Formats: sequence, structure tokens, C-alpha cells
Amino acid sequence: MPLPQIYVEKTLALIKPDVVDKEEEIQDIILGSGFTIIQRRKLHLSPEHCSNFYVEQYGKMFFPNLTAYMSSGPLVAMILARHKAISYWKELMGPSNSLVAKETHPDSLRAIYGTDELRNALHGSNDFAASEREIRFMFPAVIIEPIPIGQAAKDYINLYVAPTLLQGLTELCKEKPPDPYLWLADWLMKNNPNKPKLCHF
Amino acid sequence: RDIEVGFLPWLMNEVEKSMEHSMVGRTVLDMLIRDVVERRINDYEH
Amino acid sequence: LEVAIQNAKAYLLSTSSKSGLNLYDHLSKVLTKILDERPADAVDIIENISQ
Amino acid sequence: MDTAYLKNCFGTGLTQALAEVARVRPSDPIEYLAHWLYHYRSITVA
Amino acid sequence: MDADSLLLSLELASGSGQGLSPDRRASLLTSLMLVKRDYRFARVLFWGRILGLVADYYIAQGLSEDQLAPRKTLYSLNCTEWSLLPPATEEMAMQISVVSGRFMGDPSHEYEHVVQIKEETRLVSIIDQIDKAVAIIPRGALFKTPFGVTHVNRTFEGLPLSEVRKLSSYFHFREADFLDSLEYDIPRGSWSIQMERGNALVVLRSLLWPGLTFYHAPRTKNYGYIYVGTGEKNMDLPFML
Amino acid sequence: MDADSLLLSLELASGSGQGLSPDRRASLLTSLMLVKRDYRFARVLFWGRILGLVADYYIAQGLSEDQLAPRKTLYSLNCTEWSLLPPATEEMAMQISVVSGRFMGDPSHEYEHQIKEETRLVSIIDQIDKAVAIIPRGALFKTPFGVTHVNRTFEGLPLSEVRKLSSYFHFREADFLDSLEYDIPRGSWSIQMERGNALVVLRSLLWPGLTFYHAPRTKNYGYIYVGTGEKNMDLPFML
Repeated sequence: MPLPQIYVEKTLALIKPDVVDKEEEIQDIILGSGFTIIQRRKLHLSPEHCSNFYVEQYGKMFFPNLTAYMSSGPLVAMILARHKAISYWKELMGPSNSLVAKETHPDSLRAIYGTDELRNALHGSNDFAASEREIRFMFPAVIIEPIPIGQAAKDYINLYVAPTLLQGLTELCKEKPPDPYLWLADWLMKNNPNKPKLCHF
Repeated sequence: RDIEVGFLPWLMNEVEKSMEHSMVGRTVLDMLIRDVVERRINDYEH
Repeated sequence: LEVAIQNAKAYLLSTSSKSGLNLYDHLSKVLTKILDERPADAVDIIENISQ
Repeated sequence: MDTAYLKNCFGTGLTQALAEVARVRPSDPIEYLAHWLYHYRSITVA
Repeated sequence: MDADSLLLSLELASGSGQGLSPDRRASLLTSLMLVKRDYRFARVLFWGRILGLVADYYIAQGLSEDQLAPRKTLYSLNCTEWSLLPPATEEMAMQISVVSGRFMGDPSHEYEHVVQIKEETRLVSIIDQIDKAVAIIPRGALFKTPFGVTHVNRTFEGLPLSEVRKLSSYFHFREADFLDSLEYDIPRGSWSIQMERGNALVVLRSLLWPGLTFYHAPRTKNYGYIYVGTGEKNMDLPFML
Repeated sequence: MDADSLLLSLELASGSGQGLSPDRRASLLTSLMLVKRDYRFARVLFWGRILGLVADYYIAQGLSEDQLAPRKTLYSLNCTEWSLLPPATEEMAMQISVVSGRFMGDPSHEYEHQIKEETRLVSIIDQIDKAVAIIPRGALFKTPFGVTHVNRTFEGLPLSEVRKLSSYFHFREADFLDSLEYDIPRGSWSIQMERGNALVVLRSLLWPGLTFYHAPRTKNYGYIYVGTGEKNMDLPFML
């Protein structure tokens, strides 16, 4: 961070199916406030997706209405980014509970568009690490974080990748197959420890 | 058999160097953005 | 990686006599024209901004 | 050791593979590696 | 409107409903095409029409190689014989400010508000007052370098539909991030945003200068403005809005 | 041709003189928008007409991302009632070789040479696309992802490049596409300039009724086959 490099702060920002119809006004206020939108995408989270998206807090937020309000129609997620992105987005939002924001923050977007505690118009990152977690969930294959140049990449590989890759390459060495990449890649697909074995018969 | 000491250590070093080269690329790009845009605001207002 | 970025500045570009252009100046002009509001699909346009 | 066989066979490919996977940090690195190796052929051999 | 694109997205199709006949359209095509030869214009436009009272005025512009209109202006009762209209100034506009009523159609006609004010001067003053400014440019259609050079944005792609609905995504053509937007204009609500044929074409109707309709095709490098009206400003706009 | 050819009479502007009435033009605008809705095509270009002896088949073609894909054909007799025409193959190309004559309006018509008129429609539209579907030089850019997209930065051809058949491409599988200068007969293409030479009109002689539109000043182009639907085998005699 005190590198030669210079830094962009990024935050997730959602609109629920009872507010998606007013996507355009919300995006207008977002752009006018000084944010820059990196990517749009239209979602429709099934309850399995809802259980995984709040997985940091789904073990405490036992709200079936909260799953329905993500599943009862499409969503509009965005990456927003500007100078102090998360705090400025929080300032526009206000309190997370819209029932408090309606009376105490007239300027809040949640007061303007939201309805109540669970029918909150907007959801976004409440923390930078939470920002990386939710953005890596919802929009795969988008670089958002500092790159782990040093030992952190080695730890990542040794904890996730190496315990499978070592053993697969070891069997590839026993067989010595032709065009070895098929053997490695099909082996990794078939015997992934993080997934079940699929028998297409 | 014992590839755990043989080859993966080399490959971890090569991932480290390739990510270092990637960071060099990102840094050079960032300097390019600074140079272009600082040349823009300074000269545009003059 | 301060020695490496120093080498990176040192290269770009010991001027290519085949054309007389510089990566620093060429990419700088390319990015300068891009920063006049090319769209989100600007990644597909650099092939002929380079031209 | 069996290093030399796999010295020649893979080389740059696994390096770029885990470099991209470490940079991206996907939820399923192993599937990402398999798909990337497929794509790596689809660029190189073709 | 562009002289070569007059057929494309026709004036009557813009919804204002006032435009050119096929006779005027063909004659205007070949005459503006020859005006490209006679005068060293980078591009030739059809500024529009003034209905007048006895004879219609047909107007053309006017661009140099600046790619931002200084501009020269031409006029013609028909669409054949184009005559160079000399440019207006502050004193000239000051004489027309005491002149009211519709245009006559005779350039040699005189007024008594007395200064013998010619219809020729009234024409150029009204034209430059319209062009200083209710003429429209989409956001990003052109751009200005740090060296004072205006360029038509060759990579322009129209405005997105979200930006179409806002006056912020449109600029006054007059010189002023490079030009002044229409959401800085007086009175507020002086510009009527509209959508015809779904999202095929944007139509902006000027309420200060009646008859001015600006056309913009979204997602595409087709746009332009035309004035088919009375040649007098609707100063009474505040009582409407 | 695209929807821009249906807001204005671009078809009749080519001077071929055959095209759509404003009735059919407005109906086609609404119907091709609804076809792009019902069938999720990237674009829906009006292919043209097969002028029959009872009714004319109004033909539309679906365009994917991925524009050199095996383009999906649609037909309609009353313009708006669009129906997904089946795709073409080599057997159905060989099937209709024994049949000659003008198309009948009812696609259920049978020939004893049986053969359905729908099969004739499918095969003749395929043959016209493989032979004389035009793309100007540089309008399509082969993306690195193995997919053809619109070259959305395409500037119309210079007037020096207008007159060459090399500046025009066959809109089919194969700068990636094959040029027209090898399309035997050598004189098989007629190039002419209309509308103040802001308009290039390129008509097929082997498949009469085709007229390819192009505005050199911009990227406005397109081809329409409005004609009888037979192959001019007499072309080398006629040249």
C-alpha cells in the first residue's frame, strides 16, 4: 500500500427484486455521487445461492424471508469503486435496518427505496475483507485484491492445490502416459477432493 | 516416487518468479497511467 | 523488485530503428486517446488504436 | 528421479496454471486448473 | 443534420412532423453535395427551414476543418441557389432585438422595429441565436485535445439507454467536460426528452425555440438536429412548464 | 438487411426496384423485433423474398454472436406470422436438383419429380447464402476467441476500394472470408454507383434479385435477395 503502486478500493452493491425496477435512478445517484461501475450483471439466486452468499452470517441469520427476498425475482449486483469506496457507500446507505433509516436519515437511499428490516433496498460490503469475499462469490474471475506475490501464494497452493496436484503428478509419473496433459487434467476433474465423483452412465 | 522434494519446490519458485514478473507488469502499467494522465491535467489547463 | 522495475524503465524503449517508435510513447498515446471515454468494451479496440 | 521426464513434458504450463489460479483465487482451484489446461492446449496445439 | 444522411431517419419520422418534400430533399442532396465543392467545408449540414410568410428559407452550414462550427451559413429560398449569409455580431443582434413577427421570405424586406433593418440580418441573427445555443451534441460525439483541436469521436457508439433519459448526457453545440450540458439551462425543464418507436431513436424537442427537434439513434453514430419552425423564440416557455 | 433498412426504403434505394411496401416494412419492423424476442438472436436481418406464383415468402435470418454460425432461417407469408424454417443439409441440396419452376405460395405444395416446397425454400435459401451473401471488406473481425463479431470500428470502404470485387466477402464459413474475385464467372458481379456515388450497389448475376447495399461514408450495409429464387445457369451465355 505504501508502494510505488497506487490503489483502487472496491465494494459490492446490490438491488433487490422489489427495487430492481428503480435500478436506473439508483445507478444515476451512484454515478453522480462519484462512484465508477466496473461491471453489471443480472442474477437470480436460488435458495442454495442465498445460503452460500451469506455463508459468513447465514449460520445466525435464520430468516426464510431473507432468502425469499433474494429468490423472489432477479437482482442487480455492481462493483463500485472510488476514493474511500466502502465508507462513502455506507454513508449513502445509512443504517442497515431500513426501519431506522426511514425516520433518522431522510437522505439515505435505504429510506428512499427500502421498506423494512428484511426488505432493505440495498446490500453491499460492510468490510474490505467482506468486500473481497462477496465480490469473489458473485462475479468470478475478476481481480479485486492485492496479488499474493510472496509466501501467501505458496501457502494457498500447499493448502488447496498441492495435496491433489502432487499425488496426481505422482501417478502420472508411474504411468508415463502419452500426451500427459490428458491424464493430469482428466485425473484432476475426476478425483477432485472438493467435489463428488460423477458417473455419467 | 519422491517428487514432493524433487520438482514441486522448483515449480513453487517459478510461480513466485512469474507472479513477480506479473507484478512488474502491473507496476509498469500503473506508471504508464500516471505519466499519461499527469501529462493530461498539467498541459490541458495551461 | 526495485531493481526489476528499474530494468523495466531502462528498456521501454531503446528505440527500435525498424520503425523509430517507442513502447512508452506509443502506449502512452494509445492510453491517452483511450482515456477520452472509450466504452467498457475498450479491451476489443486497442488492436486498431495501435494501428 | 523422474524430474527430467516431467522437466520436458510440462515446463511452462503448470507455472502459468498455478500463477493464474493463485492470482484469481477461485472457489474450486482444481477444476480451474483442469479447464485452464484444456484451454492451454486449445491455444497451443491449434 | 448531415447532408448525406438526410434520407436516413427522416425529418417527418422524428415526430415533429415538419420537414422537407421529396422535391426539396433531392434538390438539397445534390446542392449540398456541390456546396462541398464550391466552399472548402469539411462537412456540410442542413441547419433547417424557416416557414416565414410568403417564401420558405432553406438553410445550410458551415463547418471548417476545425470540426466545430465557427460558422459560415448559407440560405436559399429554393434548394438550388445557395448564397453566403454574412455572420452576425453583437451590434447586429442588438438591432434585431426590437424586431418581432414572423419572417417574410424576401431577404430585401425592411423593418421599422428607425433603423432600416434588413430581413437578411434578421435571418442571420435568429440563426446564430439558435446556434448560441440550443443545437445539441450527444455526450462523447466529439472531443477536444490539450492543443485546442476539436475531433469528431470516430470511436463514438451512441449513448446508452440509461444516459439517453438524462439531459446530462447531451451538450450544447456552442463552445464552452468540453461543452456545456443541457441540464445547465434556463428555465428548468426547457428540454422535452422523448422516445419514439421504442428505443430506435431519441427525440429532444426545444421548448425555447419551437420547431427544433434533435434526433439521436442510440447505440449508433447517427444523430443530428434540424429547425423547422417560425423563426422566433418561445419566450413564453415559463408559463407552460 | 438490418432494421435500418426497414426504417427507410434502403432496398428500393439500390435501384433494383423490388422491395417492401411501407405496410410490409412497418409490419416487418415489429415482427422482426418480436422474432429477436422469441428467438434469442443477436440480430435479426431481413433475408429477402422468394416471389412465388400465389404468395411471396418473406424470409428472415437469425444472427448469433458468432455471426458465421449456421444461421437460422425463418419464413412468413403474411409478413408478421414468422415461423422457424428448418436448417439445410447436403441431402436436401441434392433432393431438389430434379425440380425446376417458380415457387408456389403454399409451402405444402408437392412436386412429382415427392418433394415439399418447404424443402425447396430451405435448400434455395441455403444455396443463395453460400453463393452470394455479401460482407464488405473489414466489416467482420475474427475475434481471438474463435468467434466472428461485428467489426464495430469498421469505416466504410474507400472509393478506390469500392470498385474491386476483392473488397467484398462471401458471408459464410471459410480477413478470414473468401473474396468475390474468385466467384466464377469472372463477370458474375455487377458493380454500379447510385445516389451521388454515396451508394454502392452490387447485384448478383448468377442469382438475380440479390442487391447488396453499402454506404462508403459510413458502416451502413446489407444484402437482400428479392427475386424469383432460381439460379441463372444461363450466366456465361448472358455475359
